[PDB]
Amino acid sequence: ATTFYNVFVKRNSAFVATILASAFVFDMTFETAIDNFWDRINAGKQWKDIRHKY
Amino acid sequence: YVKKPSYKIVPHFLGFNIPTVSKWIPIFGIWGAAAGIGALFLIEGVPRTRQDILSKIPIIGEHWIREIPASDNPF
Amino acid sequence: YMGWWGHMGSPPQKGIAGYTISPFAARPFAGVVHAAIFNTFRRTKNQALFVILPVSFFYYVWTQASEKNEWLYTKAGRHELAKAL
Amino acid sequence: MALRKKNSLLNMANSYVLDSPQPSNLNYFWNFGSLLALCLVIQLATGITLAMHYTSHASLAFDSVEHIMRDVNFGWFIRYAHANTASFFFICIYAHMGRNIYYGSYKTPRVLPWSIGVIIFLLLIITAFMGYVLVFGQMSLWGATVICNLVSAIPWLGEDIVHFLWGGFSVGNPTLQRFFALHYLMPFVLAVFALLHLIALHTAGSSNPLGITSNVDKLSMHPYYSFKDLITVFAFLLMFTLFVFFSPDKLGHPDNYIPANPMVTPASIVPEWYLLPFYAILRAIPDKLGGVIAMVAAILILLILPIVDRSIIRGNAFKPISKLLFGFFICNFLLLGVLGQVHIEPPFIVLGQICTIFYFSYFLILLPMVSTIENIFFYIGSL
Amino acid sequence: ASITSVVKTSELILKSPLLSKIVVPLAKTYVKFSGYRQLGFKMNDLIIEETPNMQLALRRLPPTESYDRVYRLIRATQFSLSHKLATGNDITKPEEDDHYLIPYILDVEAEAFEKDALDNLEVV
Amino acid sequence: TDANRLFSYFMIGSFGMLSAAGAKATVQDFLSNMSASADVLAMAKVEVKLGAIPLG
Ligand code: HEM
Ligand code: HEM
Ligand SMILES: CCCCCCCCCCCCO[C@@H]1O[C@H](CO)[C@@H](O[C@H]2O[C@H](CO)[C@@H](O)[C@H](O)[C@H]2O)[C@H](O)[C@H]1O
Ligand SMILES: CCCCCCCCCCCCO[C@@H]1O[C@H](CO)[C@@H](O[C@H]2O[C@H](CO)[C@@H](O)[C@H](O)[C@H]2O)[C@H](O)[C@H]1O
Ligand SMILES: CCCCCCCCCCC1=C(C)C(=O)C(OC)=C(OC)C1=O
Repeated sequence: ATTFYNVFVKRNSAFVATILASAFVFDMTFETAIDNFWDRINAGKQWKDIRHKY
Repeated sequence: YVKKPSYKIVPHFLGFNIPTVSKWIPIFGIWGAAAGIGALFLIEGVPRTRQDILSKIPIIGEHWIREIPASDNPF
Repeated sequence: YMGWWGHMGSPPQKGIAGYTISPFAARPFAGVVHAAIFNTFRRTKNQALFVILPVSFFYYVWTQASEKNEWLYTKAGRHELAKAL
Repeated sequence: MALRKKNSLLNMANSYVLDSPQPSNLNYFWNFGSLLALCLVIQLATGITLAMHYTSHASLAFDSVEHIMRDVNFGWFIRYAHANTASFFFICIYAHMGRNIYYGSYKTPRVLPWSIGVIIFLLLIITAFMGYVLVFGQMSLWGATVICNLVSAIPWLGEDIVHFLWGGFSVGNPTLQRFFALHYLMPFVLAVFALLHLIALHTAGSSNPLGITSNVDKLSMHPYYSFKDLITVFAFLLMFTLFVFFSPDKLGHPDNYIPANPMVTPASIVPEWYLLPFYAILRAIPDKLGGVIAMVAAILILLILPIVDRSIIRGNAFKPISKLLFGFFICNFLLLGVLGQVHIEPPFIVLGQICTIFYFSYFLILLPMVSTIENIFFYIGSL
Repeated sequence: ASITSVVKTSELILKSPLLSKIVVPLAKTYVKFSGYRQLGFKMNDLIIEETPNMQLALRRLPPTESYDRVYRLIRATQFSLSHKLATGNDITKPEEDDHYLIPYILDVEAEAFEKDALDNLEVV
Repeated sequence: TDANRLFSYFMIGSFGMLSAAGAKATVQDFLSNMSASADVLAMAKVEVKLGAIPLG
């Protein structure tokens, strides 16, 4: 906790760098997660689900 | 016995000297990283960024290699 | 570096008496003819070189350049144009 | 206490236009500030009026400008007023910048109003450039094309940015509609920065032609400068009248009365006269990116005047050598202007390069040297 | 540029016989063409004063010198706005063009520059 | 304790992180309006004859 504070939080330059890197990771993973979830709740309804017939 | 105090003047300019600035060099580094991550994040959507930078990153880079099927593309 | 009326930031003033007269008491155009002729001549004479020298130099440069350019695109200037390109 | 001082709103007006303490010796070159405010007001009035009659769609734009000329009551006047005032705006802004450079208005403690001023100048250029495109004549289209391709010089992303600014693969309808929206907006941004540079100036007050403090001898802005400003307002309106009513097309290009044609490129594409010196500087550098950098640097270099001027004295009134150098600098800036509209031919190619070097060497070499030497001459000369 | 700089460089020139032989006559003509004396100014009246250092130097002027400077500034401002020149006794004669302020600013700057040096001292 | 402060910086940091990700999404989606609209992208093909075109 001391270690974590000292590395990522104490210097604002480090804190802002950590926040932005986290935002980048969140953005990419959240995109993928929502995509999969949306496809499951709307299964068989989307073009991607019927495309194979054509 | 000591006749005079022992000191020199370090080079300085606009009130900065090398001992001080050298302590801040790492901080500029991290700010540079923050600006780099931030900038890259801002242009992540730009197709050239994906094509030239992001898709080349090992393992992770396949996140940005996505093709529209030719059947689904009017253009 | 500037204050306001009453505390403008002037060093202390002392020993100066100022006098003037009303706009209605004065002739606004008093000495206008003398000013228009003699004052303007003096002021112009004293500044003339600072205008004349740069204007005349750059006009000469332009004149030479434009005359050469005109000449290069005549029949007579064919050969000199060919070298220039 | 008087209401004009007591009430906070009235007091802000009072502090700028009435009780504002001014030097008692401002000469007529201090009148360009109010002329610039006048141009801005005329442009807002005429511009908003033209917007009520103009159509930004590429299929109708050129025709909507003809409709303004031919059908709208006094539309010809409003159009010519708008077009000519854009030129007068640049005459006044060059005069104002000339005044500032000659009298050392950029020196401490006025670095901030000067630096904001440099941004105002960039905003005026962008405003005027976008407005010119709106006519969608031949000069409009090609002007946009060439200038919006200076962004292609930016490495890597440059071409992508160009297509982003066009909203397609060439200057077309998307570009015209976006330039309309931004042309409408930019003058408001410009007015805000104009207000900011005045607020920044109010901490030191106006400089004056002698370059000394005026704290010893102040005059109210009203009535003295109010009535002195009227003289130049009427002199301006006389010049305005002669162009607008008697020669409305003298400052323009006939090719802008031809509708935009993406196929045919006009014989000679030059910018509006007031951009010509920057275009000459760009031509001087053979490299694309080089040329763009130089052209932008030619404006941004104004920001270093506070540093490179080493004088212990503000302004040129008492500096004979600085006055000569200033004269050469100004005339060179006019020669660059002229060279911006000649053909790319001998011997104007090399001349443009020499004039470009002189332009930059003023800031980087001559002014620092001359100002150093004059310092020494004042001291030794008065011993 | 600092007054200190200007003064030091001037002293290097005045030392060199060759240099002074060629610079001093030029400086005297420069001053004649400058024409500040024709508005009744002394050279030192023209120095930029909107700086902490110069405000401090002006506060240290003797009251009489200070009152006279105020008058010369007001008088010159009146000549300026009228587009007239000084005549007669209002013209600054070369013998009246005394460096009344230079000593004060050199002292203010001496301290300011020593302070900057000593702010950067390193115990050896 | 460091643990005590670290917790509150985790909350502040998370908030900064979602605000950063949300701003990036907002900016990217919003500015994309300025990229070529669907109709512009539809223009893409032209056939030209060659029989009519003389040599030189
Ligand atoms: C819309 C354009 C502008 C307007 C309306 C405007 C207006 C004014 C006004 C009213 C003043 C005070 C009176 C005067 O000295 O003339 C002034 C002063 C000043 N302006 Fe501007 N200005 C504009 C553009 C610029 C630009 C482009 C610059 C600089 C590059 C600039 C720099 C200054 C400076 C330094 C002063 C203080 C000069 C002094 O009194 O010594 N302005 N401006
Ligand atoms: C600093 C202020 C302004 C400047 C320098 C400026 C400059 C210009 C220029 C150079 C043109 C091309 C004129 C032509 O040759 O026909 C133009 C056109 C136009 N401007 Fe502005 N403008 C300004 C403010 C405004 C404002 C506030 C509006 C409000 C909408 C506006 C609306 C227009 C319109 C509709 C046109 C196209 C019609 C036409 O060409 O006359 N302008 N402007
Ligand atoms: C002021 C900062 C300046 C720098 C910022 C640059 C922004 C300019 C435009 C950003 C680039 C847009 O680039 C593009 O964005 C859209 C919008 O999310 C993305 O589009 C993606 O999400 C959208 C919804 O959000 C879906 O409809 C689409 O199926 C999906 O592909 C693309 O994957 C990306 O290629
Ligand atoms: C130019 C068009 C006229 C509209 C006014 C322009 C709008 C900008 C005004 C807002 C900016 C704040 O403006 C600020 O106001 C206060 C009071 O009003 C001024 O304050 C000044 O005048 C008042 C009395 O007149 C004194 O108390 C004060 O000592 C003095 O500094 C500031 O010098 C000015 O910088
Ligand atoms: C810092 C620079 C501010 C923006 C300046 C843009 C306006 C002048 C640009 C020059 C120009 C270029 C480069 C140019 O190449 C061109 O020639 C065809 C012109 O006519 C359209 C131009 O106007």
